[PDB]
Amino acid sequence: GRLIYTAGGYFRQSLSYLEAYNPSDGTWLRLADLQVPRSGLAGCVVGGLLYAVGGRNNSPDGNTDSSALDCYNPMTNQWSPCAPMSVPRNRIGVGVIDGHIYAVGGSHGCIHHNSVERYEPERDEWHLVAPMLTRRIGVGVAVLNRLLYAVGGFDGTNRLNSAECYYPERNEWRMITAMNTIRSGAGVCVLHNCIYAAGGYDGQDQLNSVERYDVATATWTFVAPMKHRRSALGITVHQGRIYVLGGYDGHTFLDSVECYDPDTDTWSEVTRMTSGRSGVGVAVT
Ligand SMILES: CC(=O)N1CCC[C@H]1C(=O)N[C@@H]1COC(=O)c2cccc(-c3cccc4nonc34)c2CSC[C@H](C(=O)N(C)C)NC1=O
Ligand SMILES: [Cl-]
Repeated sequence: GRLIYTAGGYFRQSLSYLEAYNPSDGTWLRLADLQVPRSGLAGCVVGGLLYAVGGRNNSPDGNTDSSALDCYNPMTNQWSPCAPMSVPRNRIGVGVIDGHIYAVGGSHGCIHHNSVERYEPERDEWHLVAPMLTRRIGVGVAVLNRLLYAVGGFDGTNRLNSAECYYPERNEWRMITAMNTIRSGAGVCVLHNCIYAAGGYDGQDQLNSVERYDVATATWTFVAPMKHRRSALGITVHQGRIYVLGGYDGHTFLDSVECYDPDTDTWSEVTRMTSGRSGVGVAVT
């Protein structure tokens, strides 16, 4: 029994929602709210615990970038604060290698980070690792072959189609083949040994196109596009399928949840979130 969790997001302001979707029966669970609202955060799971990393709290009274790391226990329905990151990281990308959380890029006011840091739950400590070759906010992150890939994003001046790879044993970054499309705020995940980059923003329009990276051929190829154009979407993999949750299409905050079946190369709307939102953190446990 595994659930798709969605934490935070944005609709008029940053949200505290923590909701879980059960793909087997189509039900939505309303769980304990985040202590501090956040959009542009990322979610991940380590040892059956859900983590909400970074983001920013946008309120009609003012905005605050977050360096926070919070931990949710599904068995207790409780959030617990963890050690914060060295810097606030809004529009962050996160990846897990060997139970260690990597917080990648993101922004803090006028600063677009290339810095990357790693959290060890067993010690409750963050330590900086080698920074990326490019500053990246709205970066998609995927873990494949025990390497951490940072895909697309925005460097402060340009929207990116470039992507790079981190080798944890060597503590170094290398540029890989660039995507066909410039994407900032895309959903990046790994399914069947491929990295998928779905949606995002190319500097002019929100995208519905989806491309996947094959490591053996080192090429990015387009697969079937989503029904809705979306940036700042949440993304996850559950039982061999890709799930995209919410986002922003340029005017509307989507409640649509689409599901990609790699066998048929088709997307279908499987459910709707309880309300439309963008910039959510998503994870499965
Ligand atoms: C104009 C503007 O940016 N806004 C003014 C008030 C604050 C702020 C505001 O509305 N943000 C909320 C939240 O959204 C996210 O959390 C969020 C999270 C993760 C990634 C991204 C993202 C998408 C596309 C390219 C990106 N390159 O880097 N990150 C990218 C976003 C922003 S989606 C764009 C939409 C917007 O511009 N509106 C006007 C509503 N923004 C949002 O939905
Ligand atoms: Cl924002």
